[PDB]
Amino acid sequence: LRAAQQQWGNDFYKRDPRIAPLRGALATYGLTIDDLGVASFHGTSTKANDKNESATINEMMKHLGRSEGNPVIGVFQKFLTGHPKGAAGAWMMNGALQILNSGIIPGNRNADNVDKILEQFEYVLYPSKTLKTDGVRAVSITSFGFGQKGGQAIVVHPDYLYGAITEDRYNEYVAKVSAREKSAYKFFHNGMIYNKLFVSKEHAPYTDELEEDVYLDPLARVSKDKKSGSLTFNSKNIQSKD
Amino acid sequence: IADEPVKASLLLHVLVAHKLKKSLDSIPMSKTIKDLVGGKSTVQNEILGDLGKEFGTTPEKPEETPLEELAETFQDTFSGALGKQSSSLLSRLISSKMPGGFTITVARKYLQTRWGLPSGRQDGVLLVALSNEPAARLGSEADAKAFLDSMAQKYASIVGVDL
Amino acid sequence: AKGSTLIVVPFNQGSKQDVEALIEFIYDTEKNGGLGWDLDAIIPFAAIPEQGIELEHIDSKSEFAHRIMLTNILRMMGCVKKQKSARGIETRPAQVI
Amino acid sequence: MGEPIHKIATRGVMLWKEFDETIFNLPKNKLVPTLEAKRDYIISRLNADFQKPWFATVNGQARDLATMTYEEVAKRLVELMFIRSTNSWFDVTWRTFTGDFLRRVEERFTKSKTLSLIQSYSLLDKPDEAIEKVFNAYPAAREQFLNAQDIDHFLSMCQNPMQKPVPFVPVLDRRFEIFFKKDSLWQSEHLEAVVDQDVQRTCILHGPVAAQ
Amino acid sequence: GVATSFSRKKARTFDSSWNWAKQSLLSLYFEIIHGVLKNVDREVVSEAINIMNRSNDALIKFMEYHISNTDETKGENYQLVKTLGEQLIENCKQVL
Amino acid sequence: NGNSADAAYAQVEIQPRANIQLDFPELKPYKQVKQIAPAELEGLLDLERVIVVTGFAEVGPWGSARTRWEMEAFGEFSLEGCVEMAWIMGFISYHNGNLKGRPYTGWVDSKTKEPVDDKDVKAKYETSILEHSGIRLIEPELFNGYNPEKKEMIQEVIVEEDLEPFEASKETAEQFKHQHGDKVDIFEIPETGEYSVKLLKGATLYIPKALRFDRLVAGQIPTGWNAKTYGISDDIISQVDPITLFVLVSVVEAFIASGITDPYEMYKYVHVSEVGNCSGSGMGGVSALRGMFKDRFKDEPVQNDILQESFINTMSAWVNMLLISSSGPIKTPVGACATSVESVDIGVETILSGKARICIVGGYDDFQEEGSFEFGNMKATSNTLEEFEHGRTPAEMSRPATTTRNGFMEAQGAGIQIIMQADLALKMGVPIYGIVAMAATATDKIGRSVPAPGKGILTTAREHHSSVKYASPNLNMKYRKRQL
Ligand SMILES: NC(=O)c1ccc[n+]([C@@H]2O[C@H](COP(=O)([O-])OP(=O)(O)OC[C@H]3O[C@@H](n4cnc5c(N)ncnc54)[C@H](OP(=O)(O)O)[C@@H]3O)[C@@H](O)[C@H]2O)c1
Repeated sequence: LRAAQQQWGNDFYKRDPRIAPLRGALATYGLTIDDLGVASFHGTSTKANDKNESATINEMMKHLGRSEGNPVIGVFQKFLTGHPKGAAGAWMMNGALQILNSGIIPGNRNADNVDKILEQFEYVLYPSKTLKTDGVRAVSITSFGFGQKGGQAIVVHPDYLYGAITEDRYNEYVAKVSAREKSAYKFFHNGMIYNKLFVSKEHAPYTDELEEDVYLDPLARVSKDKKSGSLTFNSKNIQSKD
Repeated sequence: IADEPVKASLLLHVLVAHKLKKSLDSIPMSKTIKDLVGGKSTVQNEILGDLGKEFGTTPEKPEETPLEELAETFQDTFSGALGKQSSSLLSRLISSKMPGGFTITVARKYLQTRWGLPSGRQDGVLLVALSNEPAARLGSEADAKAFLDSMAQKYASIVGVDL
Repeated sequence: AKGSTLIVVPFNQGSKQDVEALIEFIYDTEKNGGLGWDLDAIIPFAAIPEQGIELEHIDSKSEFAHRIMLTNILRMMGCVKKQKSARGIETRPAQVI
Repeated sequence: MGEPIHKIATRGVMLWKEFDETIFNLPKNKLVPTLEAKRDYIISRLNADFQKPWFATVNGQARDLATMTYEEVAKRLVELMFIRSTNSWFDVTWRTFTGDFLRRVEERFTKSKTLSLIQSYSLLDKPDEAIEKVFNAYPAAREQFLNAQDIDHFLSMCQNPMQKPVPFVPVLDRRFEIFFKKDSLWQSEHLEAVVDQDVQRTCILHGPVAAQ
Repeated sequence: GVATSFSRKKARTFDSSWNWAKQSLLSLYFEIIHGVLKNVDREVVSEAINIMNRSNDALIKFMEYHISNTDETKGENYQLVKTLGEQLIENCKQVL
Repeated sequence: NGNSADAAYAQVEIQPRANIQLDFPELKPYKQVKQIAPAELEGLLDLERVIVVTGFAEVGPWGSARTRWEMEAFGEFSLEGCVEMAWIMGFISYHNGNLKGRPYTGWVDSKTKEPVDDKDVKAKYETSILEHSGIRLIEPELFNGYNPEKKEMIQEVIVEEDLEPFEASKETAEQFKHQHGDKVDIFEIPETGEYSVKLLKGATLYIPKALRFDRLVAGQIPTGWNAKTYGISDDIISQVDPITLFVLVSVVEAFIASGITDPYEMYKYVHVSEVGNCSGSGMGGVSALRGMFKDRFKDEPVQNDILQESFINTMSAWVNMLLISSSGPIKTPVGACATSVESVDIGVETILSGKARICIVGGYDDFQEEGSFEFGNMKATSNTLEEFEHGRTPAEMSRPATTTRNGFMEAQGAGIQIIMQADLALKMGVPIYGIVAMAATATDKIGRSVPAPGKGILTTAREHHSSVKYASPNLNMKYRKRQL
């Protein structure tokens, strides 16, 4: 079943040379190149980078036949943070998920005057102030490291997942998240005021006598220990027929 | 004042306190090595390697026995000599900190003249100085005298004498 | 709007040297470091408030405000005239509001 | 203070005697480790047998303060402190407690400086309508557990000395014996203010020999 | 008072009206959808004037897309932005 | 009419207190959420092969992902954001107990211990918060007294006339002798047992001198940030490189954003071998490198294990050793400015190969003196003295896509995401912030400039268009559902 859903659901394009990896990733969930709303740019503030990035996005969108007049909205998060090297994309990825979940597209408050050279790129738009949209269905994240490391990621609005499961699975999910979100808030505030958000583990969830037995059983799971209250591996739940 | 060679109980306490970057009282005497550094397997064998040079002979399983016990086990053979590692540390303490012209000689001569402490007690004051490294560089001669003052009191308090 | 430009420059209208420098900048070519313009209007609305200064309290602030609001407006018009007449421009007068 | 008292041996007093033998005789170092170990047992006995039940107990299910919503707590205060039979607050101080807590709910869930919906605690003399009012203005406080700052505030409103001791045990900590034992004699004259009106929850002083 | 402030290197230029036009349209488009600007606000007519004044081919295409792909059945606001939008496109084609 | 007539006239004012939310994604009713996807999607996707983000965090110049978003999106803090920043920067602490006789429960100034109402926090601290956050002048106190206005170097000078003797130990003096050879004379002082060191004409000294460096600004973590404030112990803080503390906080703060307060909860659902770590760094622990290349040279007291704290893979090791305890994949990438996107590709391919089901991905990097100086000699960073000549304050120096852009604005921090199979996220009931539809890396082409950006990533749109008259049935979701 899984290998059939993969063949027709997830991986239908991997072999077909008439479907771009960028088109197929969005096609998976019924989106079109036109549904990619926001491009989180590496946008370092260097002359060579910011042109090259815009040119690259523009030629991707030109190829995949992104409709004229539907530019991607460039987000340039590094006007605020600066460039943290390794972390650069992790910050961009965080901003992208905040964009998808909020529908707000933050503006480059340092975009005094957009470079005239960038006007040649009809498929990008460089906003200077925050736009509250009606929704972003997808964000692109591009990085250009030193050493020819170039990278792109696409992040799709999570609401496209939930159309692939039953109402019963969705409502079972909704109830567990709701519960978890409450326990999470409880932990967070407690930990904040008692400077104990981070709690180092003293011990592994297994004793050194069980270490080798847990590693070698793929079905070993932790369970609540009645005395200590901490999740550990019980000897009863290791090479168990249950 | 009467001259008394340095107790193994003091020297050891200092060599341990020094290599954990932790004040002299912060570590209690009635506790094992393997308790204090229970995490890191490297810092343990590095403390054992340093006590091995300082005193000489080492008993079997020294990191499972409280320092109080091990202090007395060393005390019998130990004849109030600074040895290799503690000397090396006191040299570095004087050279890395201290103002210009303040050599260990001039710091010994100041403990003799002012506080009347002889060679055996001088050693002990300097070992207390080494536990309370000021992590800077004493800028003026006066600021250093004051430091050796404050270390002499802290030596007098732990040994039990008067000035 | 389309074709519009806004150059923003820090500027002291109390400073003779600033006045000369600002006009030299506006008229100098883009190669020399300028704008390569030729003014079609000058609207010198710079001013400082003088409040509760009667004849007997006329001092430094008022002598400075008089420089901003008269003397240097004349030096601004002078500097524009001196730049336009050096370039032989006799057919494009700047309108001074 | 460790003085012997002759009481009728009700389930409530028999609990008291059992906690004298097993918990309150233990030294201060061993007390907290024994309360966290026996938590589930202690709570199920307080709730079944004693005149001061475990506060955090929503529809018979044992919780903790941290796992209760602001609504659930406001409702639990009115259950334990407001007498439906007389249609009144057993003590004016308990009303002040419940009002202080509804004002704290407003403070937490409002986005801007505003007027309290409880202007006089005199409005709490109809306490359902006052709850429904506050939690209809702040519907988020029905679906959110207590902030950790609001548990600490609640527990510090329970220690308030210029107020009648609360008719419940709010937490199992070092002060458990003071919560359990303080203000224990009034409940036998006022069984309307005890959980199921159950005498067997209460402490009644009475001599063995004069009982004849 | 007579201390110089002027320097050529501190001159900031602002000439990227080609970009701000699309921003000014999109901010209007969403301000109408979220019901911040109504059909009785003069801010809508002020904004229309400032878009017409920056009208070029690129900006016309950008509107055609954004308005032609508005679903007028999502609300009275989505109808109002589709109506005004179509009018603003005609206005921007006339003053090109 | 008395004070009783105008006492019940006046009303009671409720002042807002900060109720900080975790901003979990808003789950719509099933009927609303079935209208955005096509109808055919139900039962089409293999949810073990769909990667979702369940949690994210960061440590950056604007504190957390929550604070950074407030300032990125709205340009100003809410009450919640101002309190969170005040807490982070250590301006306020929580107090519960006796404060000057009364029982107080709430925030207090961390220096004075005086109560602080939540309404007051913005008046009392916002100026100090905004002054000590984001891109600002480099603060020496945060970088081991590093001051770009006074950058220490040493010049080698041949000695022209013999120095006055100085006293050293016997060990130190033999060390000077071994080095300088017959250009130093060491002699025992018999009285004491110390040694006199005399450097003769022709010997080599190093005289300190300072360089004025022209990169004065950076994107620093807010002044007052401390791993202790999140609960990291003194023994960990003393052991690890600072960059490790950013990662440790980011990793817990991300698990909280996922609703996973105890990481061992994961092992109720997955084997210990199915929790990955795919996060990495461009340079790693550069404070440890400075330790082993410079401080060790200067015979300064450096810890002996400093090498292990340098290694890029060591930050991910400390996360495993203190929080996760997994035996799952550990693929640490080094992608310079693309590390974090490379990490997401490695994390996706690791989950899609069934080698893991949960993967921590992200990036971290520190700012230090040496890197700042070397990005300056490459002319990659903005020259801050040229920025001042143009009237630019620090907070307008990073200005992408602008006419006048002139280099990047170095910064430090970490960012972490937890990715997992969507099947497993729905089972665990963790929030789902996004689906990772694609992730790809790409090199460029034959060149000779390592820092030149290229167009290689353009390959992700690669498509054959010789024969595109008739739409392929493979792109139609109805044809694909029919074949399933
Ligand atoms: N000899 C005997 O046979 C005998 C028999 C029964 C009782 N007693 C004695 O009588 C006293 C009371 O007995 P108990 O069992 O009730 O002891 P208890 O629980 O220790 O005393 C009640 C406490 O509750 C507080 N309190 C109660 N109602 C209050 C209200 N409406 N407003 C404000 N505060 C209130 C008082 O605290 P504050 O002081 O902080 O206001 C008081 O100290 C004890 O001292 C006890 O020794 C003796």
